[PDB]
Amino acid sequence: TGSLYLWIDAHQARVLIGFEEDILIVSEGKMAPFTHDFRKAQQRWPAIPVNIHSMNFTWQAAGQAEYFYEFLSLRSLDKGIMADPTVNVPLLGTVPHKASVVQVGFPCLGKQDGVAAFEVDVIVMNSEGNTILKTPQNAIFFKTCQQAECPGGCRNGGFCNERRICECPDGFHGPHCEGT
Amino acid sequence: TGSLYLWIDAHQARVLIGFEEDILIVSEGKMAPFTHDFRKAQQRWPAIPVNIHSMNFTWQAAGQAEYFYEFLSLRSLDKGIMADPTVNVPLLGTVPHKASVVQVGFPCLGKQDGVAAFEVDVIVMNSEGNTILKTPQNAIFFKTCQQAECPGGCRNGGFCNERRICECPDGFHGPHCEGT
Ligand SMILES: CCCCCCCCCCCCCCCC(=O)OC[C@H](COP(=O)([O-])OCC[N+](C)(C)C)OC(=O)CCCCCCCCCCCCCCC
Ligand SMILES: CCCCCCCCCCCCCCCC(=O)OC[C@H](COP(=O)([O-])OCC[N+](C)(C)C)OC(=O)CCCCCCCCCCCCCCC
Ligand SMILES: *[C@@H]1O[C@H](CO)[C@@H](O)[C@H](O)[C@H]1NC(C)=O
Ligand SMILES: *[C@@H]1O[C@H](CO)[C@@H](O)[C@H](O)[C@H]1NC(C)=O
Ligand SMILES: [Ca+2]
Ligand SMILES: [Ca+2]
Repeated sequence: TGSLYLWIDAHQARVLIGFEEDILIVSEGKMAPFTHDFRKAQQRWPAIPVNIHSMNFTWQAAGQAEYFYEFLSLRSLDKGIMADPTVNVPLLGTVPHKASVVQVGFPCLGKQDGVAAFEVDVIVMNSEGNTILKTPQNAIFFKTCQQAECPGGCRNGGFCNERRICECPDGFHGPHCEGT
Repeated sequence: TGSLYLWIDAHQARVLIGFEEDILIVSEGKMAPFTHDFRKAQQRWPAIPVNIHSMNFTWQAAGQAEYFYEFLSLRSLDKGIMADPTVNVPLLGTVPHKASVVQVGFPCLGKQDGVAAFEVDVIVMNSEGNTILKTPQNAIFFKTCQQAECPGGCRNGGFCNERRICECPDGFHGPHCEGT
């Protein structure tokens, strides 16, 4: 009956876990079997690696019925390791009829090495306002962060970010914050 | 007898104090009269303004004799306000025969509003190794710093620098740290 789909594309799944196959999360508005026993499923998930700064999810409401998504919580539980996870979409919106990519960003601050715990609480509502899908209650996700080490180091009180670029202050630019 | 000159060019003097005249500091290897009573002179100097991120000094050893300069201390006494002052020259070098510009940088961190105290201790030595000129002993300089306020603010745990640019982390770019 249902028309809702949520999945990780074959390409994104390959960079993440090594297998170039679509990972189905929701098919025809029903959670995939692996997500039924969430705690068993989660214990097979390693922390997101340092080389992964963001993850692409694909979703669609493939029918004539309208669906509404809402990001209730985008929260880092280790703010000194990683800032709040981000989404490249409005927090409340319609699930698109055309399959579209939602990028979840994992902003490691670059000040500390470590594993940051975080939440991505999202609900899907039908046109009656009822919640029909949602992140499993109390779900925790993990991201591995590394301390930034820029080539040569950032001068003029500049800090190195996790993309190996110098974060330069007042009238200071260049690869190591030298120019004016 | 002396050949050493140090001064602030007319243009730099205009943006700094409002008067488009060269400010002579050292002429023919002799400190300018105003620098004799350093404490009286210093009390007429306001903290460097927020709109000034760096200052240009011009120097030359206009004769055949060689002179050597050495920056002994480039230190901020308020590290949380401003990082250590910088120079765009090697710390030990020869004073050029051709008049050349030395840029002293004042790197306000953008985290705090306030006045930062700092030191610029430099000596000039002749070819016998004797110090013939130097910053007056225990000299303190001041720079006004402002807390950075980027238009819209820096997302993804990014910080705003004092040149109103977003300092973006891991796989995050753009005007407010949004893109990947
Ligand atoms: C748009 C983003 C939404 C969704 C936002 C919530 C999650 C976003 C958080 C980002 C962090 C998640 C990454 C987890 C870390 C990781 O390494 O993932 C491991 C697995 C690798 O996949 P795997 O080892 O194969 O697991 C599946 C195996 N099968 C079943 C295919 C045989 O990858 C996975 O197993 C997939 C993990 C996704 C499971 C989360 C389920 C929550 C879904 C909420 C559904 C309700 C609302 C949406 C409905 C349209
Ligand atoms: C290359 C950088 C070196 C030099 C590095 C040391 C200093 C660098 C520190 C940066 C901060 C200094 C800025 C001071 C803040 C300020 O607002 O400056 C105010 C004055 C404005 O100028 P003014 O009000 O006219 O003062 C002179 C008035 N007259 C005499 C012309 C009538 O501007 C001035 O009065 C000029 C201030 C410079 C006085 C410092 C004297 C120390 C000189 C050391 C000499 C020894 C070694 C070099 C010899 C070649
Ligand atoms: C994620 O999706 C964006 C959107 O086009 C794409 O540019 C990027 O290459 C994708 N990344 C992966 C690992 O598939
Ligand atoms: C300082 O000197 C540099 C070197 O060319 C010049 O580009 C800059 O415009 C000068 N600034 C002032 C205020 O004179
Ligand atoms: Ca660094
Ligand atoms: Ca800001």
